[PDB]
Amino acid sequence: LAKRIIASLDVKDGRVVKGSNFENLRDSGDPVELGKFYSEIGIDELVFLDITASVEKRKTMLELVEKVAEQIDIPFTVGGGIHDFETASELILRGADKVSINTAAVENPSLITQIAQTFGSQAVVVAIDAKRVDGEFMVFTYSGKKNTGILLRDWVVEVEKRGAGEILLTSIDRDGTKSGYDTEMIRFVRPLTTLPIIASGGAGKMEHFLEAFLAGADAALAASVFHFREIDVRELKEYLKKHGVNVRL
Repeated sequence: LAKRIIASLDVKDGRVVKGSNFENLRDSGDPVELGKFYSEIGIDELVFLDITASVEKRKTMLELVEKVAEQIDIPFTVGGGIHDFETASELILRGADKVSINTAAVENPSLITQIAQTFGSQAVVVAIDAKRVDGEFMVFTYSGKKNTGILLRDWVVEVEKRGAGEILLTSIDRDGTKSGYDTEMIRFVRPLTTLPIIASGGAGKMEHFLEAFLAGADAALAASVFHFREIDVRELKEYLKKHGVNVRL
């Protein structure tokens, strides 16, 4: 089973939030240059998550996609506040391979199908943010602010039924902690769907990626371990290949 290593870049007003530690770059806070670097050193795909204001957001994301497409050959996903078909369509047409939708998909699950009918299921990444609440995995929207009362188990099944192509599964319980991927959550979701699962949140060291792939993740997404150079992408891939993980070398 082929596995993917994906870098996540949080972006705002066209800048990498909290930048990176790559002194070899002209602008270590330029997401286009940083993304290009990652593609040259072995990252398999990129994910850009935009948290721009709201007034310049739409134009800022379309500019990002245009500049990224000029410079990067590997697939990339854009997400963050994509609320309808026309917004998703413009971003894909401007150059993005995939869009990530979360809040708007929960509030209008037909949006999944709408984008998929024009761009294919493979262009639709449904980002699911989940957290343990009173012993159940619950789905959260609005960057973790709202417990929807929807069970992770039910939403995963519905997401596939609606025609999504991939699930970007973020554990709120682990995101940012460097303590490891939420392998219990990944293993909970794995038998419920045939879709590729991108594991997200908690990456701290190379062994965490092995654990995530054993749990059934098809891809492992991380941000700070890469930006702050705590894990080298090539060393990570050689480590994973050494222990039987089918990564692309």
